[PDB]
Amino acid sequence: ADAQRSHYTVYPEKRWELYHQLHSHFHDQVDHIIDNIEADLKAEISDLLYSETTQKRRCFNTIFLLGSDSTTKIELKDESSRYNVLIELTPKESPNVRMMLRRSMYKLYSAADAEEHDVSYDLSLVENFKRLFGKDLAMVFNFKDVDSINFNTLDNFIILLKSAFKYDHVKISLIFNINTNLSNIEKNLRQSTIRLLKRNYHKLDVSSNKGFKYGNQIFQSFLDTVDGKLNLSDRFVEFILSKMANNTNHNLQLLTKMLDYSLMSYFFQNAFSVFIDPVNVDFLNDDYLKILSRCPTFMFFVEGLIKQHAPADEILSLLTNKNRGLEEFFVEFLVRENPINGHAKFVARFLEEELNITNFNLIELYHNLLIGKLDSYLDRWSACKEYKDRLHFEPIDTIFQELFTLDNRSGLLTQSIFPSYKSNIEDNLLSWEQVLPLSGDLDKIMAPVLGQLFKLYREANMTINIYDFYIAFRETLPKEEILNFIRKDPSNTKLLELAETPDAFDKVALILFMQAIFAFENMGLIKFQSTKSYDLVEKCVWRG
Amino acid sequence: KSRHTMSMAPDVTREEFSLVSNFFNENFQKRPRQKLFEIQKKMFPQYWFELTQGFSLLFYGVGSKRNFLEEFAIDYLSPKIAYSQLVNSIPCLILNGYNPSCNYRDVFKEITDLLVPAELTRSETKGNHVILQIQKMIDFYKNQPLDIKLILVVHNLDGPSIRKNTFQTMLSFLSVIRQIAIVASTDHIYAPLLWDNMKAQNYNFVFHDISNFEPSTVESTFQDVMKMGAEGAKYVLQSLTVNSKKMYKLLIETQMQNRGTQRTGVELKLFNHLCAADFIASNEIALRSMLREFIEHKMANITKMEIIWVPYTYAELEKLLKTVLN
Amino acid sequence: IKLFLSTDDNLSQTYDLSIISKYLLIASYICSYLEPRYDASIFSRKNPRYLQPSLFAIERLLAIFQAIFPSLMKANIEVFQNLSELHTLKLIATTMNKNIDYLSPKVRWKVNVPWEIIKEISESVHFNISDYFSD
Amino acid sequence: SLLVKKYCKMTTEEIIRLCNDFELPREVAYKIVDEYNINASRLVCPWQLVCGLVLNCTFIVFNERRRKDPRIDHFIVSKMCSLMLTSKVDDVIECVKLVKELIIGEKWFRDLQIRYDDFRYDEIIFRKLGSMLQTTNILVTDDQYNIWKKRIEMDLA
Repeated sequence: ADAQRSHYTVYPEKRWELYHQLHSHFHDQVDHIIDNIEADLKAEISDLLYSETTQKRRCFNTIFLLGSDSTTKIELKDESSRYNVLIELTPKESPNVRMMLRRSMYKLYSAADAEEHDVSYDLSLVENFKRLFGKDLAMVFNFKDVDSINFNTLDNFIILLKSAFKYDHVKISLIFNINTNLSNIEKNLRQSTIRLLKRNYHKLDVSSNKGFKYGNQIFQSFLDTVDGKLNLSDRFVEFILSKMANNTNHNLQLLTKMLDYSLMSYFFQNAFSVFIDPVNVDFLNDDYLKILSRCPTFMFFVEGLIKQHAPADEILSLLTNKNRGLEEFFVEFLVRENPINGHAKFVARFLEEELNITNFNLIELYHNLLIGKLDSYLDRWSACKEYKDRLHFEPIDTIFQELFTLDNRSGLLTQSIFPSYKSNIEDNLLSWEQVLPLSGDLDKIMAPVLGQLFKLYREANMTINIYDFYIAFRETLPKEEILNFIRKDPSNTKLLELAETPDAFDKVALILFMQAIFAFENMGLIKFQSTKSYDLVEKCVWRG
Repeated sequence: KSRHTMSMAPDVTREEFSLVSNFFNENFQKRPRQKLFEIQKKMFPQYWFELTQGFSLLFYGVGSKRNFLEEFAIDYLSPKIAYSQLVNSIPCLILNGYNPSCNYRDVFKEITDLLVPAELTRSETKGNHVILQIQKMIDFYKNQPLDIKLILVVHNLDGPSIRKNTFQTMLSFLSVIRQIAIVASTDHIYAPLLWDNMKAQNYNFVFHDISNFEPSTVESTFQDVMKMGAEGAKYVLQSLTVNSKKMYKLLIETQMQNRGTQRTGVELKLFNHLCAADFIASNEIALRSMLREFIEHKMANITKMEIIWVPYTYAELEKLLKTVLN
Repeated sequence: IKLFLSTDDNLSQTYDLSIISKYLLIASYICSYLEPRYDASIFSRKNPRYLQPSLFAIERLLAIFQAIFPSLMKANIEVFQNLSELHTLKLIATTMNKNIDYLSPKVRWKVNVPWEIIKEISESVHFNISDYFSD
Repeated sequence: SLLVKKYCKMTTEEIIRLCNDFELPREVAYKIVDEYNINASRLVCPWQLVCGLVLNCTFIVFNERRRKDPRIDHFIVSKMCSLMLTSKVDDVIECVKLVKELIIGEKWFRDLQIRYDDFRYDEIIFRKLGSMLQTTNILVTDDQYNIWKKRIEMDLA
């Protein structure tokens, strides 16, 4: 009723608590690491912004922050008897030379009155700032996304700032937050201005992924938060190797996402999650005792039991013939610490400072541990050759770990996080039987509306004719069902006069065809080429 | 190039189309549709639990999802979360993305009034301060007690106004805040072209399939094809003078005596004499003035004999003959 | 002597982008010379090195991308991720204004990287490109 | 290598020989003749198409035993690798993956799945839906475990 008006508002667990004591505790380790790099980035700009006393003293100091994410915020020193202001220029606010000046002079001016306790918004204020506001000026220019701007505007901008170098009560500082590709930037500008730039440049790198000093760190703080109460399987962690390698800019926010969603999967379906604290042994039930039986390492050890002990009267008794000894057989292996966690923490600090190696990934270090490829892991520096015997660990085939583990053995978080998008749509439209289970008898003898043309839509050419496609569409519809369908309702009258018309079938097809190809434009599957003609269209969607 | 064309189709009027369309979309596959709707109903507790983690939930899939979102947001979730925190329930702010009249200023002016005006945020209202005003909203919200106070819905996120790039980045900064849950749906096949690793870092999207093969009743309204001129001048002739019917009848005869193209047309001089023959046209001016009315509503064409020809098809003019002229 | 024969005004990157995005770049350079009349014959599943680059459309990328990748891949969510990642790097830009390029209206695309940075990034992923450029 | 000796006709008597040994019912046994008659016109190689269709229906008509016995899945293909005298099992699986998408745009298989009620259905509507309560096959399922249990413990005692 109201849906054509836009944005109308209206004003209409024993398991989960053990998640709640684990989740936030992990997240205290997350954000405390997040402010560490936040304090790191804010520090290394601040000292380098100051103490650089050049001899010519007629040049601005420039700073190239390579690899930076265009969101790096900056704080400034107080530095009394001089105001220090920050100006940010978005490429959205870079239309010309003119408004790049005019908005920027406006942005400092309100920042100047707020600390001060009619004028014109150009460089007139810059010289009279000594008289307009008393203390001197040291402005800084947070160019947020520098490679999207037309550089001749930027090149003409910096010559305008070059004229401000003759007043001696103002200091200029430029911050170039590039995304990447410093060699691209010295190509675009005028070479007369690069020689203006090259007085005191500083190529400080700011990257979230820099030698994995935080990537290996945040996975390490993940491991102790789940220490001894779970495991991480091999097929799980290689997914974390492969998919996180596909995102260069921000691994660290992504590793929080795919790990915490993985932990959300475990608490939501696994019944033995309650038993990670041994105080919860009183919650034991036969239904819990029944579902413990189908563990693969459980039944395999029983196959190991019979072949080792060909007397099986003991093994048959400890089966479901007893239940007290049966769970006592389980809680024998309950407290398995699995020191692969601790052995990782043993070797992680070692090569960090004993051999002092930094170009390493702790996750595949954990993964090569899971197969036994730690020997073929340390080889890539040839520096643990004196230490491959003391850092050695053979991964033991541990038992009952399949109840306390995380793995994408179901393809869940492969699907629900990285969905094969146009694959799952195209699979939905060719098949349609595994999505959908008086008038439903027609449905068992006639396809749904969107999908029935789709099989011929595959079987059509690159650019297709509209009418012959409908002519082919009329072939798929048999005649007797529609007149059985159009005459199904005796209650309505306005439909029934159309129902008795002898050309109703050929009219109801073009009505139904012009509801489906009407609905293949918002999906972008078919594009109407050369509108005000629309005799032929173009299909972009291919199967792959 | 003998091509079958949409002009050579048995056409259907306005009331005839929409009624039989309404018959199918409410009686075609009704039983399996709610049979799907009961199957996916068990996923509703799973969405409630993940949404406490501030996850921007995104729904893809074939078919319209508009009915499904409004059941899931309004009736199910929004009172369930208010009961589980402990009074009016959680305010729902939908965004109709299929409505092209959505701007960035107006919806955010709703947002800061939907959110708390604890400070004088109109002081920071200054000239694009929108990203400026939301940045002062974000850092304050980093140190607040974690509870959802608002859930917003964005239908058809690839819509004609929401897919604009200055609006997209605006929603990106909203999603990093923990106090608001972002449940949106798109329909495009190229929807993940909209986001880079910068925005999805702010978004942390997760995905779920919903395919009910809905007809998109509301979403078909703004869209148009040649159903929505041969049909345009079909109504003007129903309200004119009675002489214009006759002088168009004499027009349409000899213009269909010979598709309706240029070559079947007639010269101006003889047509003046022809409409002088039936005591209709006095002269050229009295002919042309009530022929400019056929020109002003683009009901006839002229190219060069001085050929005036009707731009409608061969099939259309005899339909115009036997129905409205007769 | 050493300073008097060099300029020393330039303050060649191996580029930061990932592997699937690297092959995403290596398919985009192909339509600087490969016209649609020739490409589908020479890239079956069964010179303008100097000249200014031609104009893309969408899905011609994935036409070439699926061919030249090592059935081994089908999920294209991260492939769609790195496109607008490459759009922010201004290495592939829109012909029209920078606004409506998402929903498939008439939008043409084009590279903005010279040949040498393509040539290093070909060997950086061990892929051979000079075979398919033939005057 | 009879499969690579192409361009030979499998007549009406010949094709019903090829399906009565694999125990096909009369519903599909006429349909194989019906869709070969569809594909006798637009073919490329007659040996490859005639075997690719017979495997996936036996994958779907015997799935009440195939999902309940994993060992017979090699049994049905190897008895055709001996019948068609193939090279190995490498090329035969390359056929059945090929023609499966080539029959996914037709009518009768979308019937034959929902007529036979065979699939399992409620898994796929929970796998494709992205359900957190879907089955994770790190486990062996309770039925197959009980199939494993009653086979072994009666072998035991």
